[PDB]
Amino acid sequence: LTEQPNWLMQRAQLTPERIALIYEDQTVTFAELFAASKRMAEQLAAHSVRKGDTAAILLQNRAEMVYAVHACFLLGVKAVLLNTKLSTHERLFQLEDSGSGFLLTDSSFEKKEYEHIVQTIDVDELMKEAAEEIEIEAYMQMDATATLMYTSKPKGVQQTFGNHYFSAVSSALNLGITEQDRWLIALPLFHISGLSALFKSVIYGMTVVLHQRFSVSDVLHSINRHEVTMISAVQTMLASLLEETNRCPESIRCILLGGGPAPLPLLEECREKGFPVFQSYGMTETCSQIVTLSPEFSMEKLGSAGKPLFSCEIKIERDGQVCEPYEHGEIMVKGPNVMKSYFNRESANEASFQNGWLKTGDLGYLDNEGFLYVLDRRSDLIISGGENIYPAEVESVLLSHPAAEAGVSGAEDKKGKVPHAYLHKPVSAGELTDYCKERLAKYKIPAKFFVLDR
Amino acid sequence: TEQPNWLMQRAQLTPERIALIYEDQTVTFAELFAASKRMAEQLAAHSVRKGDTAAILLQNRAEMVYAVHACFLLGVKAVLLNTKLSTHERLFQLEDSGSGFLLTDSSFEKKEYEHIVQTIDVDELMKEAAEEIEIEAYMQMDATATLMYTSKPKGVQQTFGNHYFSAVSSALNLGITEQDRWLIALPLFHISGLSALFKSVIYGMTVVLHQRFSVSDVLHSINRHEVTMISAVQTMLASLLEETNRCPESIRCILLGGGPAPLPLLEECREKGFPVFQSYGMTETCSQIVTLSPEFSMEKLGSAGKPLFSCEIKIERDGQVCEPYEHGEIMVKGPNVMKSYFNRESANEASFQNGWLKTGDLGYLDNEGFLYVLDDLIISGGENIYPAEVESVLLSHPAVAEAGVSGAEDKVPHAYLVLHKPVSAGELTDYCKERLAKYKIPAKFFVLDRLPRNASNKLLRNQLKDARKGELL
Ligand SMILES: [Ca+2]
Repeated sequence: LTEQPNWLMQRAQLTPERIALIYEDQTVTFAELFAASKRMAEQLAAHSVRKGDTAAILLQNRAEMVYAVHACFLLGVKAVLLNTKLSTHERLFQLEDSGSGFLLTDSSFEKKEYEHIVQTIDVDELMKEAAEEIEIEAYMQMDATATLMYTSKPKGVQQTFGNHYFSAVSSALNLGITEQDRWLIALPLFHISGLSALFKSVIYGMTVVLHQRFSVSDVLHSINRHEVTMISAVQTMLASLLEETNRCPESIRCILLGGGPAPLPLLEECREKGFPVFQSYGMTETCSQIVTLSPEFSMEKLGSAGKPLFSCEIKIERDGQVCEPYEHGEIMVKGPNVMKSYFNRESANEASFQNGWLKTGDLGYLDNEGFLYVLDRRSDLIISGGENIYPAEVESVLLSHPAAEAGVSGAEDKKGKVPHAYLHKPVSAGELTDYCKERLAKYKIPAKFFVLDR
Repeated sequence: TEQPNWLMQRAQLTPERIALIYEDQTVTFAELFAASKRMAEQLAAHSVRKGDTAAILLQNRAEMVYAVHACFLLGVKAVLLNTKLSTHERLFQLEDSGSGFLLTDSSFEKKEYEHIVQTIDVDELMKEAAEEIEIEAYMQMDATATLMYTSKPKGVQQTFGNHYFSAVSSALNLGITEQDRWLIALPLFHISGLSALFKSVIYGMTVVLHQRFSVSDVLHSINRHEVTMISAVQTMLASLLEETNRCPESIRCILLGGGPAPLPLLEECREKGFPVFQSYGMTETCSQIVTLSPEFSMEKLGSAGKPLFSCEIKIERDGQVCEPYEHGEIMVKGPNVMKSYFNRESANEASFQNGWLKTGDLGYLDNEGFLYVLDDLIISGGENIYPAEVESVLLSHPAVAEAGVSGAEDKVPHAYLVLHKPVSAGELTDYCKERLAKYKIPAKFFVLDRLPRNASNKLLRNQLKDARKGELL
């Protein structure tokens, strides 16, 4: 159990003419995908890219981005997926820290700004080059780093082939899988939600319908035209889908919702329109979701992330002791999808792992049936009169008020700390206080309110 | 390295889903966990401990499912015994497996094993009070979960990892949905039946369990319980065909065991709408390792299909890979392939080659990568030598009354003869040289008083070497 046949290679052998990828006006079969990825690997090799090297990728959602990721695997190269939305400065830090020798990008980015720290390669230019055929890496080592993905000083998450494989399988056991399934991705492939779908695609033999960005009209048209059954969304995406439909598209059986709990109004709308929304919890460190909540529980387990996927585990601890149901503590996770360690962060690794468990940095609790409730980041915790104040919970309450457009709460000095709130239309301190008192324990109610422009 | 115990986690995730339907009684995953934990507690009370080995001798019933899971929860290796085996065969496997216990019921004669093992009656056992224990919450992926004997029989060590990957790989191949229900009417002590129990807890899928195959009872069950998958052997399938005009409409997959099936069976299945997935695998692979979709059944006669995901097959002769349609030894590799035979280092050394397992069958691939299994006995060579062809030539000699040939390492053929009259090795060699390709000529000649044959009078070539004598020099 140390190595597997390269997923794309085996998938192309098993079902060569099934569709791997739909992008714009293009359909790519698994045979075509393997061929394109092998070709690109040959071209990279001609640019002196070698087994054991590290290559970064800076691209928008494109077919070529999918080729490049798979080409890296076929060469035995670690792929560093870079966030397009960061500053060049931040990008340079990750290039240095990751030890990347190469940057795979295109002319829509400022290539010259990177040419001093890595060999910068334009993918469109590269694909037109001649190159000698090579022998590809026909096996994936399960414990080898496949991708490196930075947190947000950022830490590089080492995601192994094993991690990605077990994420895909556990998700399949949770959601079910059939030959008719097709997954629509309109979020960035450099984030683990999008990236993981590429791996599900070759492992399941499942088509990915790839969009460069989210446009609700384009997505609805694509769902109907390309028989989409699954889709990953954030809340603003789900809100727009709901707004533009009379009912859920008949083919959609799973909407995988990231970005935390859905508000009750949104879930009630999903119920009426038949949107099968799976809420979830996960992170870069767990190679996408590790906990999910089925649609049938969405009303009765309001605010819950759900239960762990098969093979994965969660627990709640406080000072190294395990908590009772409903008792608050740090969320810790364990499973074959969980990262082994951060790249070159000895102290971070030492602090983050306890006996094969990863500490998430999140606080939460389990109910008597084992459903997870995520409360806030441990680091944002505010202590008032010995009681815990979770700013995120207070901010969420305030945000649910029609008019607050934005909200942040911080600890203010007092004699030990009290919550202050920093916030569409005018509203009195009295009205806000009444509102919060209904929804929050007395010590969590903001002592003072401030209105700002942003 | 480790996973949470599958039944424990399944009971935590979906407690109210139905795990087992047996004689129309329903058992939820939560109930299955409770029963298995209680049985484990009752077993510990009878001095069963982590690291022990316990044999199970039962017909299909809910209690047999409890017994397998109870063993896992105690950290006990489970030996699943073929109930059709004779008393002496059972005795051999109990001793060879290192079993300390035998879990059975009053339908078997437990007393005749008590000189080898402590015997436990499962029905008496389940009535008993017993102190609660802490179960083994984790399954070690590399640890032996079950021991299952081949047809000397060899004990196949099947790890938790093996069973897990077999289950996951089959799901990737066949698909899985919350509506699926899998009917099992063949023995749970065979790997096809046993593997359904692990699919059950890992997928969270209902198994409809029959004590035995009765065709009318199985048809009624398929209709009543909306069965979508079923495991069968050829005799089973033939009976289903005879009792229907069209396949029951809920069935989406009939997983047929035992390798490629005969054309007339396949043709009638197609006509009647039976979706037969052919397959090939073994105890050593923890169930199927290749499968063939129904739409290929008539067009790829003799094929068992393509490898499950993560799994590999190759055709080899003398370490050389074979071209398409070229015959060679079928060899397999994957996370579902067994650890090793238990306490049988000779068989391990003979069966494995650079990490691949030799199946002992010959086959070939077509152009599209589909595996065909040939219906033997032969030696290579590195060409082919049918011992029967060499034996036929030797037999035709006037001084030779009987001949047997087997492979030896000098890989060459050796001959074993019963003679009417004396004849020299030189003469026999030349006699063969005139009638046979040069790599088919026996390198050594032995003169025996008789040749070993089985009850059907077939020559047992594997026994010739040990019987060697009267070498012609
Ligand atoms: Ca003769």
